[PDB]
Amino acid sequence: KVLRDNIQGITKPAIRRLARRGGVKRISGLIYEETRGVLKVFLENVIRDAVTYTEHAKRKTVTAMDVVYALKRQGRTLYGFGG
Amino acid sequence: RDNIQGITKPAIRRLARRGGVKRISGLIYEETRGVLKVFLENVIRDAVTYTEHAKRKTVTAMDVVYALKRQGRTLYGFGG
Amino acid sequence: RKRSRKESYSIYVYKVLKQVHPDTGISSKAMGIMNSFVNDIFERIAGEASRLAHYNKRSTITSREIQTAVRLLLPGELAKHAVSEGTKAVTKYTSA
Amino acid sequence: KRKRSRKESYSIYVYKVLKQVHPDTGISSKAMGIMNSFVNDIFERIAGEASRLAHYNKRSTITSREIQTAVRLLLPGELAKHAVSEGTKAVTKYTSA
Amino acid sequence: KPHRYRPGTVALREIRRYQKSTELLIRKLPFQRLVREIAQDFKTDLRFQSSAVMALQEACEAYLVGLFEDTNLCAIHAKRVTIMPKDIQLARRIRGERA
Amino acid sequence: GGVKKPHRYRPGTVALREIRRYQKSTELLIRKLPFQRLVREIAQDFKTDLRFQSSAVMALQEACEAYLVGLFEDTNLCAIHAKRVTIMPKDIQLARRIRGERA
Amino acid sequence: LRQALMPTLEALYRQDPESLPFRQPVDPQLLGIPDYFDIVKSPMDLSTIKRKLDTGQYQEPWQYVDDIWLMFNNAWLYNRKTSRVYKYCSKLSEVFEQEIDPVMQSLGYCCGRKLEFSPQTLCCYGKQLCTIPRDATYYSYQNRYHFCEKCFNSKRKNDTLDPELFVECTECGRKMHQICVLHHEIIWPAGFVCDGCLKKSARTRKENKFSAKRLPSTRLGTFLENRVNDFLRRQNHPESGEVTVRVVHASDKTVEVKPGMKARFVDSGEMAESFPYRTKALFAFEEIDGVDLCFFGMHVQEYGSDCPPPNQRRVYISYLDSVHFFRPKCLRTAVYHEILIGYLEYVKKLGYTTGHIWACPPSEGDDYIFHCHPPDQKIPKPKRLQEWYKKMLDKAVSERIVHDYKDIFKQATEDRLTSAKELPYFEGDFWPNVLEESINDLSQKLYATMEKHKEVFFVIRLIPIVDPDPLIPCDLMDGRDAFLTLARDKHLEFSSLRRAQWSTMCMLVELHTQSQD
Amino acid sequence: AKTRSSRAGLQFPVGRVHRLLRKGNYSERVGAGAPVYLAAVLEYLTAEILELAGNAARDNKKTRIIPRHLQLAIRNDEELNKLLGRVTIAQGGVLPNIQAVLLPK
Amino acid sequence: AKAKTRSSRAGLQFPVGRVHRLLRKGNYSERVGAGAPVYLAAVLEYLTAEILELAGNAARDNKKTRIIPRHLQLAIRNDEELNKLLGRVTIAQGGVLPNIQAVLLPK
DNA sequence: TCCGTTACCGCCATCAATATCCACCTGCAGATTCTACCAAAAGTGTATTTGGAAACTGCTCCATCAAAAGGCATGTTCAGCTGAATTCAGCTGAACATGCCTTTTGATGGAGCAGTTTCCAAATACACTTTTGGTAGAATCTGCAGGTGGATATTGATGGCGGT
DNA sequence: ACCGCCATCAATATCCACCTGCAGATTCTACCAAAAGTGTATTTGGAAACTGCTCCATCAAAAGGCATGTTCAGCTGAATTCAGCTGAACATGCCTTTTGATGGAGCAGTTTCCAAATACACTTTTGGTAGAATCTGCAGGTGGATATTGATGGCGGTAACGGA
Repeated sequence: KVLRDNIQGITKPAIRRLARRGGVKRISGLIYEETRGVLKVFLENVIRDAVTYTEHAKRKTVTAMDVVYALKRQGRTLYGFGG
Repeated sequence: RDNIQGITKPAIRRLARRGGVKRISGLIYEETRGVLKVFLENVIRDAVTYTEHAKRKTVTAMDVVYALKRQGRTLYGFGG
Repeated sequence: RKRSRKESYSIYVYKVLKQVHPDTGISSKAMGIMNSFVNDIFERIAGEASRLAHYNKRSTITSREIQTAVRLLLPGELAKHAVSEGTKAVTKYTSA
Repeated sequence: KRKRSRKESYSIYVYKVLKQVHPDTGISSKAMGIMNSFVNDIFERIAGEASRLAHYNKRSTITSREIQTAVRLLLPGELAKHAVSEGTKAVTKYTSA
Repeated sequence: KPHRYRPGTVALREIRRYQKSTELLIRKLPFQRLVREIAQDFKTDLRFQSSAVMALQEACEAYLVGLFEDTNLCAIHAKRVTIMPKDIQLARRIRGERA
Repeated sequence: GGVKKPHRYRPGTVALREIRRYQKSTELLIRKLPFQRLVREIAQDFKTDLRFQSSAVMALQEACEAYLVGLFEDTNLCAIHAKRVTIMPKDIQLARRIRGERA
Repeated sequence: LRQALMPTLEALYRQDPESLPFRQPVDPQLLGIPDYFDIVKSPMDLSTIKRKLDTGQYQEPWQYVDDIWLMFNNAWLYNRKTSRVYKYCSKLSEVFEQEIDPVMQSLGYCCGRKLEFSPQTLCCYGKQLCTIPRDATYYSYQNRYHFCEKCFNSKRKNDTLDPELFVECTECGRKMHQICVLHHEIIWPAGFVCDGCLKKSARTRKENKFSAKRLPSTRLGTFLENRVNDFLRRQNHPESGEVTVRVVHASDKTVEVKPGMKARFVDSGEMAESFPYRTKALFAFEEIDGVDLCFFGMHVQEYGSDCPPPNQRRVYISYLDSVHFFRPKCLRTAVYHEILIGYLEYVKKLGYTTGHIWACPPSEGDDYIFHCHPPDQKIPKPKRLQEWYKKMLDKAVSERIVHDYKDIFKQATEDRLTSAKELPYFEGDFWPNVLEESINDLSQKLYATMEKHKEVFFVIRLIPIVDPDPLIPCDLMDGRDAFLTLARDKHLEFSSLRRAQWSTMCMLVELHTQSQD
Repeated sequence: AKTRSSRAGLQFPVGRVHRLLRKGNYSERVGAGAPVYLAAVLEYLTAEILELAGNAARDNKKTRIIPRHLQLAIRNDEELNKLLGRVTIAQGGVLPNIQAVLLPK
Repeated sequence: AKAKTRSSRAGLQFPVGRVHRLLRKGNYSERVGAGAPVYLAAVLEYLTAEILELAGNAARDNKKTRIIPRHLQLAIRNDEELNKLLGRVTIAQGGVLPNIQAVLLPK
């Protein structure tokens, strides 16, 4: 079923922990929505590459191989799942 | 001969003017010259290797173009 | 010897430019810029098609593979125009 | 009978190469994926430069010279020469024996 | 009477603690629901394997981690400790992703 | 007493005019002979008795000219971000760092 | 000498490509400059000195240093200012300046720097008062007189620089700079002994009987030095020395009113013909490295209780000058403020109520008291002087010594003065000149002009006169003109710390000799 | 007797594209219609570039194509901005731009 | 010989026929040289040797006897050559190096 | 304390020198046209194998219902602080004039760059045989995580000894 | 009473040692489908040897740029203050985890079949280098018409002041 509004599922403690991991001492209260908007383009690009790979193979199941070889050409090569 | 003084003060000033800089500090030139040298060395090494591969004693723009294309710096105009 | 084959896209680019603009000229360097551009684009498309075809253990590369490469490299707003023109061209070629 | 298709991996070669330097150090299956991905990436890349230089020379024969040039071009710094040395000695002994 | 640790002293605790741990910090169920509803736009009735969602999660988590120190150094460059979205915009534009 | 001040421009007035004039011009800026000498001297380290064609030197000059303009444009945004007008080297160092070429 | 001077020559050699023109002797025939022998009388290069020192042709390293300075001077004189050879020689000389000093210091000398005095101004008879500026052409008269070229309607230029003097020790026989060693003939008529000879024999130099502390003491100077010492002890600076403030001049004079005011008011009898006053001059000395150094001096004019009105019960600061050599540097402003506050407190205790300050910054090339100000000593702006005086006055008010301070305009408005007679009259002040140039129209013009310049002048409200300090007649320093002339004639400059100390000890010797022949 | 370009109505030498694909060694076997699609895509792209260059030249009171017009046409379109994000245009210069904060007062 | 393989002939643990078969099936060319695989295997083995050496010291100093991705990340990030070679590579479970600026310190 | 007087400060006004704009004239090289010539490339025809596709059957694993719960998410209050505005104070590159120089363009003497032909050594293909590496199956051993007790750095609060 | 620096005490948090339970690592046994080394025949791109032939490297004139010297004012840095901001702690209630079972469309394997790429033969064309002739938009040169900065003064607004 077509659900919506899952970007709010990224809880405030999660973003706070992410910022703390980066060495940030003081965090402003207006950058969370900015990051939520920024992630949109990256997620859309990744899903577009993955769905293009899946549709080219005429398969109805999406595999991690399509995702990893799609990320390879974007300059984000990943190690750990073969390839 | 040092041959590094060729980048004169007016030349670097006019080059920086393209970016809209109105006030230029007096110690920007040494590090930008170093960056220029280290950037040119990387492509000169690639061009020398490409020329040595072909057993040729003369370098060509072909080697430079296909050495720069591997760095995400594809050049248009000299490919023909 | 001296007249060895050096085929390029000089005549084709000029004759294509003729229709879009009759009173327009391209002196010396625009030809080189467009030749380098088309060579780079062809290299990217051919390489992407080749790798995606190899990613499926297929010994034959058809228009579908290069079409997928084009859709991959060219985003939607150019992708729809590319797929429409390619489908119309292939249908016209097959019909004739 | 009916059995699933086999799979290929370099597990034995990696297991052997770990033994000579660190006999007591153990290796887990998690790092094998990263190692295989990295070695496949290196192999496909270096084959890419080798084939590209072969195309540049228009040579219909693929030999040690263009892969040597690819090793010089790709690996930065004296590490490249490092590999060259061993690679060179390898082929020489491969010619000797 | 509460200890009332001075501001900025507590941050050292978690900056030391988190750098020694690598466990995932994002819940799996909201992420999989989000990726399902996002990917439903291009194609419907799709089926996804278990490993695909976790692979996408661990491939997309690294981008923010790699941007965090860049934004921190950009903010410190302005003689400030607080980070602003303009730092992220500047980093993205210089990196070539935007312009 | 005395007579002076025929016409004196305010500071920074001519800067905008020269920026506008130079932004509409596309000719080269670096002299060819010093660049040729520098290229020859750098290439002497790798191999000796080498001959270079003019087209390759022109291509290298164009490639090195474009990169400096790109880095200057990148550092301009960093400089204006810090609420400062003067250009500082730290802008250049951090612009190099963010581009990922320092790795 | 070889083993000690060769590091400097090798350092000069390795400066590629700076030393390449000087590596080989200049050949005019093969260089396109055949007139070199016409310009340079002694053409020689680095290799010649290397050959000379290898063969031991130098009696002492001073000849080697002099030859180096000689080739530097020849290269500077021959090549033009914008030539690259001039720049090469200049930077080679700069490098040699830092390179040669440690060798001479280790060998037992003082320094190996070619130091020359400032170019003296030359008097001329064109207008009986014209002074020839630096680097100016003139017509000589058998080297005994000079005349200016502009007013003229042998010819030389004012480019001659007097070299520094040299003194030879009576035991070791080495020749070195007199200013660096701080040796004076009158103080030590028995001769000069270097520090090395004294250290070898465990001897000590004779106590200086010409020091500032041995000068006759004054109550005002004693109060000033006591206040300065108390403030310094309260600060407790480890690098702080001992500061002595002494009044050296105190003489009674009279000031004559100019004829322009004589016709307007003196002829009518509304004001007195002349004002008697007592002028006092004092200087501040600090002991640095066991050597007295003058760092602060002033000239003041005090009007006694017997002075006719409106000049009754007031003081005025005629001039102010100082040198930026006090230690510590941070407390120099504090010490100057303390000296000023102490002087104001002393005159208040005497009874004085009004004080006048003219904050006029010195012009470029013009010295108030201390001749040849150091190049590093920046000339204060009028705004800077006003801020400094305002801070000093605020500090004085905070000490319950000064009731208040205003500008001249506010003081005049509060005093409700109507005529120019009530305006203060001082010797050499700007107001008499302004009033003379102006000559109720005069009152309005004076009001407007003084309102325009109200920021520069400061008036201090502090609240018969008897002076316990006896008079000290001294014509060598009756005004800054004689002191400036004596400093210029004897080359007593304050450009460097050593030169300033030498000037201070020369002043102390001169004062001691004139006080008691 | 009849060329394939005339049959397909395409201006580019579709035979040369097939010949290049044969010697390009991308695959031992290739399709007949794939070079047609590739040539059509290349023709569409180059037509876009040429018409943008013509518009840029006409927007400068000039009847001759210059690299400055090419750079202006490329940099004025966001799709070409992202597409040629790493490509440098010869003698193209930079777009004029001044920051509002840098203006006086 | 019937017992001396080409891999043992060149004294390399890495296989020589597998990479040759991969090159043949990779459709790179219709002609594949015999000397390429022996050169490539040595380079791959040597690179594996450096990565193992740089992982070993990072594993030893932590008082650990088991390989962890943190050790691999430390080995990659502390070398100025591997960082330049692999500057666009993301490693799972690697993290980032600690970094504290002097300005942010409570001076 | 209020009104006449005055000087200071600032709004706005025509202009002076400079720069930018358009309009006309003149001589020149690239674009356009035309002609002939000829070899590499594209068209058809025939036979042959092979790769994707058809129908069929068997194995599989993911969504949803379902329950018990303890720890983390959210609301409320209290307080310490650090960024923005104000004023002031010191200084270096912008704006001129002047003497001096080396870019830019003009024709050259010999070592690599092709051209051609023939012979050589490695590449490829077909057939046999033994065999190392993946794996189904199973049995056996152990370092690592967690619980509990003990000992030690670390920090804030009521005072205490120096300057103000 | 403040500001620095500090000994002492009670409470937190961490590191370490001893002990115990268990999933993952290690090793026989064997497997026939697939790989590689060996034994022959044949063919083809490159090297040696000779030649003819250009193109990079090395000197000479005249004047628009290049380096020095002088002065200054908007620019940058420092000390001070205040109030909305976030961080911490405590109480109360919902939310994800795990395990079990079930149904069937999607995926994989098998055989045989049909149209298309490819190796030859043949011919008829079409664009590139060659030449010549012709024209026209464009780079200098000159001449007048308006737009821009800015020092400066006439005069209004205003604050300060002094006598009534």
